[PDB]
Amino acid sequence: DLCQNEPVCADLNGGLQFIPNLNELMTRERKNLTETSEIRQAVTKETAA
Amino acid sequence: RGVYTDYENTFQRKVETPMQVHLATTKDIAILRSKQWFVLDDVATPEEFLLGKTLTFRLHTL
Repeated sequence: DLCQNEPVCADLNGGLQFIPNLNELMTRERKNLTETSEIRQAVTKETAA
Repeated sequence: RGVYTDYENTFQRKVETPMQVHLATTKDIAILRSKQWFVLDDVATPEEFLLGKTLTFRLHTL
């Protein structure tokens, strides 16, 4: 019924628009995961060797 | 010349090659500081004090 009055714009973004530099943040966190993973894996592999 | 099975007095002293390893990454240093035999002297020396350093190893093996 509302749409018959006027076009409706629904923001279902969850607030992502309030994060500055989303790509840089994403790239950094993807790194953070990887480093931690690698360190434990390197220790594991070295422990095996 | 002969066949000898007495190992009680057998030994070898070896002056090992002066070796080098360069710690380009934290990972290398974590690998290094895993070693209980790698007994840091000034243990308050940071791990990354060694980051980007070539450590030089003078060793003797008995």
